[PDB]
Amino acid sequence: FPAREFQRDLLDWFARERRDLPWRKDRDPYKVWVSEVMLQQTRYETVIPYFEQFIDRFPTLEALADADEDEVLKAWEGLGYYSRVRNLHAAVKEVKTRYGGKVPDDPDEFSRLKGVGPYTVGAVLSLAYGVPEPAVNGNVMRVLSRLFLVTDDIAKCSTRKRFEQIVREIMAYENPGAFNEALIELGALVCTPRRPSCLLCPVQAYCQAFAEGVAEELPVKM
DNA sequence: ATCCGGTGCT
DNA sequence: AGCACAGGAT
Ligand code: SF4
Ligand SMILES: [Ca+2]
Ligand SMILES: [Ca+2]
Repeated sequence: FPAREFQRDLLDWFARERRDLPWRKDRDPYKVWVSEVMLQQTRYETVIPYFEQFIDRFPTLEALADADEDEVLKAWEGLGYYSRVRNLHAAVKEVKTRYGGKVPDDPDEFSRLKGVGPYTVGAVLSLAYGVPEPAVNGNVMRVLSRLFLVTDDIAKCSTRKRFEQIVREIMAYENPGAFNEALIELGALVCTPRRPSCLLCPVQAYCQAFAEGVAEELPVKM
């Protein structure tokens, strides 16, 4: 697989099209982490006002940790999934007491926190710290299942481990953050659930599902 | 190594 | 009412 050329074409694309969303203003692990929790449940158009107001109320991780839960829940009002923000609250309290207020940059450590799974680990540590971990969410599973014609149930751990391995193989290690972002952005903008925009896709030349005319049938879920 | 749940949509 | 989504789940 021509990894170097693929990276070129994907990142050249991403440099052109990258959206300057609010959570892309800096590489604060705390802000990145908050945006990822919000975006796991809710579309980005809705997330935009909530994120800006949440951070305004809680500018730092210690600010969040120090807040009463009632305050946290009120800030979350409208997003739903209240138990997810309670878990976020718990996790940042642990970060403050145990990790001196700094989001741990070791994957195994960060993963030990309540609510923090493989995607959240990879997304935060690669976007904020440049740690070359995969950040495989639904978008990325869709993109990769198409590029490499993966027909296995994406609900399975074995399928997700295969996606991770693919990423570790093809990742641009000179910038794992931009690489992971670009895969996610591709799935947001171009390689969409229905009717992906293959005629405008920067990595069309590499895509097995397009070559086989079966993009719309991917990913497989059961 | 999952399979669960809160949510939106219909 | 049933269904799809989307990640973490221990
Ligand atoms: S060519 Fe079509 S299916 Fe293949 S990656 Fe690009 S958008 Fe997705
Ligand atoms: Ca974990
Ligand atoms: Ca099974």
